[PDB]
Amino acid sequence: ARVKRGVIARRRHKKILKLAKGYYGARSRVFRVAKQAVIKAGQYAYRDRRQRKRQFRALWIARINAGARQNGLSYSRLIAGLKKAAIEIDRKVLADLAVNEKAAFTAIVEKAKASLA
Amino acid sequence: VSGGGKKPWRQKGTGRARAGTIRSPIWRGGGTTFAAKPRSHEQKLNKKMYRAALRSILAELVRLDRLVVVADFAVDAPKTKGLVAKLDTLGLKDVLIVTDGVDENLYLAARNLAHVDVRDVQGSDPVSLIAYDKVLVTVSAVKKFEELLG
RNA sequence: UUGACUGCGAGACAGACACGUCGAGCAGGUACGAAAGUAGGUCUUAGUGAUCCGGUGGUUCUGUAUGGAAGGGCCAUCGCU
RNA sequence: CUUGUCGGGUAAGUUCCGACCUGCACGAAUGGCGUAACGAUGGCGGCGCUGUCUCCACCCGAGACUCAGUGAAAUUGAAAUCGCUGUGAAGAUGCAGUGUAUCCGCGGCUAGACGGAAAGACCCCGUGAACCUUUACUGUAGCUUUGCACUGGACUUUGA
RNA sequence: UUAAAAACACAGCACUCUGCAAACACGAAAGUGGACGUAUAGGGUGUGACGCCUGCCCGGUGCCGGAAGGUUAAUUGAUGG
RNA sequence: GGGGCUCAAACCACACACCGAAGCUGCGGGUGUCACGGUGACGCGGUAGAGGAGCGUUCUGUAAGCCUGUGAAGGUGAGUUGAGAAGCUUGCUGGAGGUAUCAGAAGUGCGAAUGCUGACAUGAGUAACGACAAUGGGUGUGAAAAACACCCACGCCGAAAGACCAAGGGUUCCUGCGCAACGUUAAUCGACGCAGGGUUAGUCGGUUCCUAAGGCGAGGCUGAAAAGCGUAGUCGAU
RNA sequence: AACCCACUCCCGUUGAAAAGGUAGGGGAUGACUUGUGGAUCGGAGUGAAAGGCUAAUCAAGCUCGGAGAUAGCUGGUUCUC
RNA sequence: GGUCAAGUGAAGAAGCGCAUACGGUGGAUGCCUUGGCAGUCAGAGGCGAUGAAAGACGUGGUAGCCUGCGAAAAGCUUCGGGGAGUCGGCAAACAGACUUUGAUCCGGAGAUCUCUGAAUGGGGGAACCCACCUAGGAUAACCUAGGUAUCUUGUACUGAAUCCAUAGGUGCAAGAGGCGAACCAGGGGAACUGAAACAUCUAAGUACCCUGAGGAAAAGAAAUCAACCGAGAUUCCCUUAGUAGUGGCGAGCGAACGGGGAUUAGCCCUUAAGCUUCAUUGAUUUUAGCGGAACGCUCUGGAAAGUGCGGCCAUAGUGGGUGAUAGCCCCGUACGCGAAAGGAUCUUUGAAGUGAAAUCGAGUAGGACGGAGCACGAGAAACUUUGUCUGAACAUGGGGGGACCAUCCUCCAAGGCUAAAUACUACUGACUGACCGAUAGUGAACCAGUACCGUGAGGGAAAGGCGAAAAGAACCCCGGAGAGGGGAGUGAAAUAGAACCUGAAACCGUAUGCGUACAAGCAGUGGGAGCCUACUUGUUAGGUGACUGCGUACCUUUUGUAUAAUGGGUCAGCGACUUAUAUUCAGUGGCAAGCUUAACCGUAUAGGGUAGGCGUAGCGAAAGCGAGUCUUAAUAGGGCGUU
Ligand SMILES: [Mg+2]
Ligand SMILES: [Mg+2]
Ligand SMILES: [Mg+2]
Ligand SMILES: [Mg+2]
Ligand SMILES: [Mg+2]
Ligand SMILES: [Mg+2]
Ligand SMILES: [Mg+2]
Ligand SMILES: [Mg+2]
Ligand SMILES: [Mg+2]
Ligand SMILES: [Mg+2]
Ligand SMILES: [Mg+2]
Ligand SMILES: [Mg+2]
Ligand SMILES: [Mg+2]
Ligand SMILES: [Mg+2]
Ligand SMILES: [Mg+2]
Ligand SMILES: [Mg+2]
Ligand SMILES: [Mg+2]
Ligand SMILES: [Mg+2]
Ligand SMILES: [Mg+2]
Ligand SMILES: [Mg+2]
Ligand SMILES: [Mg+2]
Ligand SMILES: [Mg+2]
Ligand SMILES: [Mg+2]
Ligand SMILES: [Mg+2]
Ligand SMILES: [Mg+2]
Ligand SMILES: [Mg+2]
Ligand SMILES: [Mg+2]
Ligand SMILES: [Mg+2]
Ligand SMILES: [Mg+2]
Ligand SMILES: [Mg+2]
Ligand SMILES: [Mg+2]
Ligand SMILES: [Mg+2]
Ligand SMILES: [Mg+2]
Ligand SMILES: [Mg+2]
Ligand SMILES: [Mg+2]
Ligand SMILES: [Mg+2]
Ligand SMILES: [Mg+2]
Ligand SMILES: [Mg+2]
Ligand SMILES: [Mg+2]
Ligand SMILES: [Mg+2]
Ligand SMILES: [Mg+2]
Ligand SMILES: [Mg+2]
Ligand SMILES: [Mg+2]
Ligand SMILES: [Mg+2]
Ligand SMILES: [Mg+2]
Ligand SMILES: [Mg+2]
Ligand SMILES: [Mg+2]
Ligand SMILES: [Mg+2]
Ligand SMILES: [Mg+2]
Ligand SMILES: [Mg+2]
Ligand SMILES: [Mg+2]
Ligand SMILES: [Mg+2]
Ligand SMILES: [Mg+2]
Ligand SMILES: [Mg+2]
Ligand SMILES: [Mg+2]
Ligand SMILES: [Mg+2]
Ligand SMILES: [Mg+2]
Ligand SMILES: [Mg+2]
Ligand SMILES: [Mg+2]
Ligand SMILES: [Mg+2]
Ligand SMILES: [Mg+2]
Ligand SMILES: [Mg+2]
Ligand SMILES: [Mg+2]
Ligand SMILES: [Mg+2]
Ligand SMILES: [Mg+2]
Ligand SMILES: [Mg+2]
Ligand SMILES: [Mg+2]
Ligand SMILES: [Mg+2]
Ligand SMILES: [Mg+2]
Ligand SMILES: [Mg+2]
Ligand SMILES: [Mg+2]
Ligand SMILES: [Mg+2]
Ligand SMILES: [Mg+2]
Ligand SMILES: [Mg+2]
Ligand SMILES: [Mg+2]
Ligand SMILES: [Mg+2]
Ligand SMILES: [Mg+2]
Ligand SMILES: [Mg+2]
Ligand SMILES: [Mg+2]
Ligand SMILES: [Mg+2]
Ligand SMILES: [Mg+2]
Ligand SMILES: [Mg+2]
Ligand SMILES: [Mg+2]
Ligand SMILES: [Mg+2]
Ligand SMILES: [Mg+2]
Ligand SMILES: [Mg+2]
Ligand SMILES: [Mg+2]
Ligand SMILES: [Mg+2]
Ligand SMILES: [Mg+2]
Ligand SMILES: [Mg+2]
Ligand SMILES: [Mg+2]
Ligand SMILES: [Mg+2]
Ligand SMILES: [Mg+2]
Ligand SMILES: [Mg+2]
Ligand SMILES: [Mg+2]
Ligand SMILES: [Mg+2]
Ligand SMILES: [Mg+2]
Ligand SMILES: [Mg+2]
Ligand SMILES: [Mg+2]
Ligand SMILES: [Mg+2]
Ligand SMILES: [Mg+2]
Ligand SMILES: [Mg+2]
Ligand SMILES: [Mg+2]
Ligand SMILES: [Mg+2]
Ligand SMILES: [Mg+2]
Ligand SMILES: [Mg+2]
Ligand SMILES: [Mg+2]
Ligand SMILES: [Mg+2]
Ligand SMILES: [Mg+2]
Ligand SMILES: [Mg+2]
Ligand SMILES: [Mg+2]
Ligand SMILES: [Mg+2]
Ligand SMILES: [Mg+2]
Ligand SMILES: [Mg+2]
Ligand SMILES: [Mg+2]
Ligand SMILES: [Mg+2]
Ligand SMILES: [Mg+2]
Ligand SMILES: [Mg+2]
Ligand SMILES: [Mg+2]
Ligand SMILES: [Mg+2]
Ligand SMILES: [Mg+2]
Ligand SMILES: [Mg+2]
Ligand SMILES: [Mg+2]
Ligand SMILES: [Mg+2]
Ligand SMILES: [Mg+2]
Ligand SMILES: [Mg+2]
Ligand SMILES: [Mg+2]
Ligand SMILES: [Mg+2]
Ligand SMILES: [Mg+2]
Ligand SMILES: [Mg+2]
Ligand SMILES: [Mg+2]
Ligand SMILES: [Mg+2]
Ligand SMILES: [Mg+2]
Ligand SMILES: [Mg+2]
Ligand SMILES: [Mg+2]
Ligand SMILES: [Mg+2]
Ligand SMILES: [Mg+2]
Ligand SMILES: [Mg+2]
Ligand SMILES: [Mg+2]
Ligand SMILES: [Mg+2]
Ligand SMILES: [Mg+2]
Ligand SMILES: [Mg+2]
Ligand SMILES: [Mg+2]
Ligand SMILES: [Mg+2]
Ligand SMILES: [Mg+2]
Ligand SMILES: [Mg+2]
Ligand SMILES: [Mg+2]
Ligand SMILES: [Mg+2]
Ligand SMILES: [Mg+2]
Ligand SMILES: [Mg+2]
Ligand SMILES: [Mg+2]
Ligand SMILES: [Mg+2]
Ligand SMILES: [Mg+2]
Ligand SMILES: [Mg+2]
Ligand SMILES: [Mg+2]
Ligand SMILES: [Mg+2]
Ligand SMILES: [Mg+2]
Ligand SMILES: [Mg+2]
Ligand SMILES: [Mg+2]
Ligand SMILES: [Mg+2]
Ligand SMILES: [Mg+2]
Ligand SMILES: [Mg+2]
Ligand SMILES: [Mg+2]
Ligand SMILES: [Mg+2]
Ligand SMILES: [Mg+2]
Ligand SMILES: [Mg+2]
Ligand SMILES: [Mg+2]
Ligand SMILES: [Mg+2]
Ligand SMILES: [Mg+2]
Ligand SMILES: [Mg+2]
Ligand SMILES: [Mg+2]
Ligand SMILES: [Mg+2]
Ligand SMILES: [Mg+2]
Ligand SMILES: [Mg+2]
Ligand SMILES: [Mg+2]
Ligand SMILES: [Mg+2]
Ligand SMILES: [Mg+2]
Repeated sequence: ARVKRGVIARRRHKKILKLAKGYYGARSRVFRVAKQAVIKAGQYAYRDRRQRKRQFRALWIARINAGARQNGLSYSRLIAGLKKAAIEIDRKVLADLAVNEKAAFTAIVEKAKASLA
Repeated sequence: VSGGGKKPWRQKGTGRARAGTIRSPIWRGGGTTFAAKPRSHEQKLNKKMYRAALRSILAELVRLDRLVVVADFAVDAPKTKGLVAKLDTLGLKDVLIVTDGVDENLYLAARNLAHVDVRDVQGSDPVSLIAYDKVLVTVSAVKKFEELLG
């Protein structure tokens, strides 16, 4: 029972080269280079699912700082006053009101400021 | 494999991978690394461990209603047409016929018949009794199975 | 005066193995002491070399048809900077 | 030791020539000391001659360069392939900070890519290999001693 | 096919072996070369035209000679066990 | 680390706030062990290595079955399903075979071994085009002349770069027709392709006659065997 | 001079050439050069001796066998959870 | 509406990137097969001086090469078969013919049979040169047909030294010589390797060289083993048993007795079985052939064997191929028949030879020295054999029983011949395969031991596929009376067009969309505007990715690699834990104080065969004793074992 490798081997190279679509030069059209490129791409994707959560919180905090200082307060004092009063709204929702619902953001900063924090 | 006696090139200096013979398993026309030789795929099965499977097979034919028992089974003169007609009265198409002795007339008929086999009590193997859709035995063949299988 | 005894030996210490160390107590016969008793070398820790092979003293073992012998086994003991 | 010391040759001589004897460690057929002629032999010094040089200049042919035709090679993980100062498998185009910088050829030069070429030849290791040596071990061809055989007669000396 | 030389050869010198079926060499052997030669010849070794010369040591190792005496092989087989 | 920093953005004390990880919590999933009869609690980084469970490929049985010219295997896209190896459905191409399920056997899964074979890149339209005796016109032929043919005129060898024997080679010799490949460029030309033709001996050279070195060698002598040496003889030119 | 050789410089080193070329250089009646035929070879031959030469291969030629010699040494070793 | 100033900044690509669509190169993949590989059952086991194996040259209507033939040359003569086409293949055309008065074709027998080659009349550089003798025929410068090697054996004639006769010399008869893959019996005889070095030892009496014989060979009928009971020639298989032994007592080597089988057989020296060759009695095979059953309609289709419906044959139903898948279309198949003439085997019964050595075994048995063989390496070393040297007895005698002696037992050496069971396959036929399917399988599917390489011995490739059928593209146009194309035609299909099935990847192009000329690095990943396309007209799908956070390949080897440490230019195909025999443990089964067979029979996976192996009892070095036993003076103690 002699087994030939032709059909299975070709069907396995084509799976890798389909994931390397859009890469530059030999990274999309030769298997040896493309196999390494696909592994590295998956390595970055696993790592960058952690970093997406970090990058967005750093952007919400930056926008809340910009919108709190327009009402006369800093970010670190606004967060201390929200905890002091009762408010437990996300930073994602807080940064959304800063850009879109500017009148509702002022009432929150004024409520946090009445807690003297 | 024929040929391949001397080194293709010298050990050092040529800038090529080391070679010792042109008929090496790595090369194109070279030999097979673990080439086969003729051998026997014969196992050992105990005498009593073979008879217990016959008992187990025969008991399952009765439970599954594949075993048919008749009082003698014979045909006169070797004719496939004559044997085909007699099996239709019993309603059997794919049948294994087991008898105490395979008569010459019964053997000559059913030889060219497609889904019918005629065997002997000691000629009936484990595979045939599972393969055919029905097994038709005679009373003499039944009294011989109990002798051999206890 | 010969206990620098013979057969053992509960139990331990050490320790990869092969080796090594201590030892109450029992049986045989002893030596000193009136006796209880002490004695299985020396105050203790170095002074040593496996197996194979060959030699010597014993032996209710074996011994190529049988009776013996040769040879072999067992116990003791000699030959290695 | 040592470029020993003295003399000659040069403006200046670790080389050269002549001596001294303190011969690390000359020496008499593995010959000692000389020697005419000879040497594509080693060292030193002169005359002539000169682009060897100060210090290069001009000129003539064949390439290099451009056009038409034919058409290789070693090499090559992939490249969107800068400098500096640090860091770091301890000498970075690729890391960090920083500075510079539009995109692409052609003619030239070789500072780097620890550039290409040859599984380092130097060094060590392997209870690796070859060949060579001998008063290493064990053998052995050849040469040689004696017994028996082929192989006999007689006389004499001489021991049991 | 990176070394042409001071390296090799050389004429000359010396030592030593060889009496002819020579020494010596190639050959399991027959045989062949030496040589259809015969010590003014043949082989081996060292030195290296020519000139003047070539000193001392025979303890070591080799070679040559001697044969008295010690050891000393196969062989033989007294005696004892 | 840089910009820059002097009642600091430095240092020394104290205070409160905030940022900050794959750590902890929240929400939704998957798994291992143990306990109880699907719930609980407590785990789930990993090389050498041990243990457990699977996917896919070729062949045999199931299978004289089932699918298939109203289109098999194979190739090429799209969609979709699982934790993964992978599965499934379809458009186009192709034109005749394939193998559900459960078992049984393995030439059973490649990126590396300065791996083997074939194909194709980079260097790159880059080096080079093989003695620096040397070429310039005119005409002809031709699809097309620097190179072919002829003419006029220059150069080079001439103890050869001219003639002739021998060895070696073997049709390369001449003619007609050709230019794909070969010719380091083109070619109408050729030691190139196709087809014909061409070599005439008493005196030339062999053979025949004779021998050298040497070979072989009846008988013969020697040697485990194969064989060695050698006499008569008979081969062997230079 | 021819012929045989190979002392120097340069070029060439992917060469016109797996050892050449242009300039110079040595011997050139002899221990000369050369054609044809023949003899000696693998632990063997031959060597005015360099461990040189024996078909671009020599501190033991090439070829085929023992043979897939041995390699405590480098390299490689292919699907999933 | 102007002028000025400031701010802002679309489009415009020499060329590149990604995606997509079409191509080109290339030859993978799939399917296929006239070629290979491994078995089983038979055959017959040789060919050659009557010239072999292996060749050179020739031979055809037309050039070459294969295949046959041999100057009578793809053939000549005879028998036997058959029953209409034929003049071999690559490989076609044009021609000439052959014949139902029996051709091509197949089988038996005959004739011819060049040159080389053991090569054999003598020489030679294989395929060449030169001769002599006898008989017959021509007259010129020959022709035809036979002979002429060497050695051995036999026979006849003859005749040296030398008298006789010996050597020697000629003439006749018979035989031999060379080739062949293996098997057999002998002569000579390694080393690598292992012993983790290496000498004894091993590898191994293997590899290799040489000499003989046969279809088989060899060996074979007790001067053999056993053990006081017996067996009964040789050969081969399974056990005893990896035991007894042997061994630098290391690595290793390794029996026999006793059992179970296959085969069955002995006969002579007071002359036998047997074997060989001729002549006859019958039988059976082999070399070629002959007969050999049963189907229609319909649908799709280029073409049915496929669909749907209904039948028939069966001692013949999973054969090959016919335009897609056929028991009933063809060739076959099961089953019956068949030989002018050759070969072979077995059978009678006759002759001849041989067996054959004469007469029961003398330089023999035994011994000493040095070696070989026995599983046994000097060891207490028996037995066989012999290179050197010696040397008996005569059945009231001699040989063995593992140093040696005594007693018993058992045989009769120094003379022969014998089948079967066993070994092998270069060669021929049939069948088979959980073998390969063109980088595989033989090196070789194809004009392969070729091309090519080497002075030679020797080494040694690559290279398959149009279509069902050549129906292989008439004719027109461009082009050099080209190469190559554009139409037209054939075909079911020419993007099936001869470099022809399918036709992947690397690699090279054309077209469209988006991006790219102030920008620094493993080229991705997370976020993300703008543009383009499609349509479900924006919480959609697809293509690009300005700008921005993070981010120094993979393998190996290492304490540690982005490492400037190794390896890889890329793609496609291939490429490394296997198999056999002995075992131990685990899982899963059958039997169970028992379990299981091996060789071998066999109706052949059944059934038989329980020789043997393991278990049910241990202790001791052993004799031995035994739920105990060993040590010991010891029933004490202790070791091992026991429900
Ligand atoms: Mg992209
Ligand atoms: Mg692509
Ligand atoms: Mg070889
Ligand atoms: Mg070899
Ligand atoms: Mg290299
Ligand atoms: Mg192969
Ligand atoms: Mg059985
Ligand atoms: Mg049937
Ligand atoms: Mg302890
Ligand atoms: Mg007292
Ligand atoms: Mg007392
Ligand atoms: Mg020892
Ligand atoms: Mg005895
Ligand atoms: Mg004794
Ligand atoms: Mg000095
Ligand atoms: Mg001085
Ligand atoms: Mg001075
Ligand atoms: Mg000077
Ligand atoms: Mg002197
Ligand atoms: Mg001296
Ligand atoms: Mg002097
Ligand atoms: Mg000279
Ligand atoms: Mg001088
Ligand atoms: Mg000067
Ligand atoms: Mg150009
Ligand atoms: Mg740059
Ligand atoms: Mg540093
Ligand atoms: Mg640095
Ligand atoms: Mg980087
Ligand atoms: Mg950086
Ligand atoms: Mg970093
Ligand atoms: Mg440049
Ligand atoms: Mg330069
Ligand atoms: Mg450079
Ligand atoms: Mg380098
Ligand atoms: Mg290497
Ligand atoms: Mg190295
Ligand atoms: Mg060295
Ligand atoms: Mg050592
Ligand atoms: Mg070591
Ligand atoms: Mg010279
Ligand atoms: Mg020189
Ligand atoms: Mg010299
Ligand atoms: Mg002399
Ligand atoms: Mg000298
Ligand atoms: Mg001198
Ligand atoms: Mg003296
Ligand atoms: Mg002396
Ligand atoms: Mg003397
Ligand atoms: Mg916080
Ligand atoms: Mg977090
Ligand atoms: Mg966590
Ligand atoms: Mg959870
Ligand atoms: Mg884990
Ligand atoms: Mg964890
Ligand atoms: Mg279709
Ligand atoms: Mg398939
Ligand atoms: Mg698909
Ligand atoms: Mg398809
Ligand atoms: Mg088919
Ligand atoms: Mg299946
Ligand atoms: Mg494989
Ligand atoms: Mg790999
Ligand atoms: Mg690959
Ligand atoms: Mg890998
Ligand atoms: Mg390479
Ligand atoms: Mg590779
Ligand atoms: Mg180009
Ligand atoms: Mg360049
Ligand atoms: Mg250039
Ligand atoms: Mg140029
Ligand atoms: Mg030129
Ligand atoms: Mg040139
Ligand atoms: Mg030229
Ligand atoms: Mg012209
Ligand atoms: Mg010209
Ligand atoms: Mg002139
Ligand atoms: Mg000629
Ligand atoms: Mg030629
Ligand atoms: Mg011509
Ligand atoms: Mg012409
Ligand atoms: Mg042209
Ligand atoms: Mg041309
Ligand atoms: Mg021509
Ligand atoms: Mg002669
Ligand atoms: Mg001779
Ligand atoms: Mg002779
Ligand atoms: Mg002559
Ligand atoms: Mg002549
Ligand atoms: Mg010449
Ligand atoms: Mg010059
Ligand atoms: Mg010159
Ligand atoms: Mg000259
Ligand atoms: Mg001179
Ligand atoms: Mg001469
Ligand atoms: Mg020779
Ligand atoms: Mg040699
Ligand atoms: Mg030297
Ligand atoms: Mg050669
Ligand atoms: Mg040479
Ligand atoms: Mg071997
Ligand atoms: Mg090897
Ligand atoms: Mg390495
Ligand atoms: Mg633009
Ligand atoms: Mg472009
Ligand atoms: Mg057979
Ligand atoms: Mg036979
Ligand atoms: Mg032929
Ligand atoms: Mg004739
Ligand atoms: Mg006829
Ligand atoms: Mg002849
Ligand atoms: Mg002859
Ligand atoms: Mg004759
Ligand atoms: Mg002749
Ligand atoms: Mg013969
Ligand atoms: Mg050895
Ligand atoms: Mg060893
Ligand atoms: Mg070893
Ligand atoms: Mg060694
Ligand atoms: Mg041996
Ligand atoms: Mg022998
Ligand atoms: Mg025969
Ligand atoms: Mg015999
Ligand atoms: Mg016997
Ligand atoms: Mg008896
Ligand atoms: Mg008998
Ligand atoms: Mg029929
Ligand atoms: Mg069929
Ligand atoms: Mg078809
Ligand atoms: Mg059919
Ligand atoms: Mg029909
Ligand atoms: Mg007798
Ligand atoms: Mg006699
Ligand atoms: Mg004897
Ligand atoms: Mg002896
Ligand atoms: Mg012996
Ligand atoms: Mg011993
Ligand atoms: Mg004797
Ligand atoms: Mg005897
Ligand atoms: Mg005896
Ligand atoms: Mg005895
Ligand atoms: Mg006899
Ligand atoms: Mg066959
Ligand atoms: Mg293919
Ligand atoms: Mg092939
Ligand atoms: Mg091949
Ligand atoms: Mg040749
Ligand atoms: Mg049509
Ligand atoms: Mg197509
Ligand atoms: Mg097609
Ligand atoms: Mg193609
Ligand atoms: Mg087809
Ligand atoms: Mg095609
Ligand atoms: Mg492609
Ligand atoms: Mg392009
Ligand atoms: Mg474009
Ligand atoms: Mg700027
Ligand atoms: Mg830009
Ligand atoms: Mg850049
Ligand atoms: Mg995104
Ligand atoms: Mg989108
Ligand atoms: Mg991005
Ligand atoms: Mg980015
Ligand atoms: Mg970054
Ligand atoms: Mg390292
Ligand atoms: Mg290191
Ligand atoms: Mg790297
Ligand atoms: Mg790192
Ligand atoms: Mg690297
Ligand atoms: Mg780098
Ligand atoms: Mg390196
Ligand atoms: Mg390294
Ligand atoms: Mg690597
Ligand atoms: Mg590399
Ligand atoms: Mg069980
Ligand atoms: Mg006890
Ligand atoms: Mg106990």
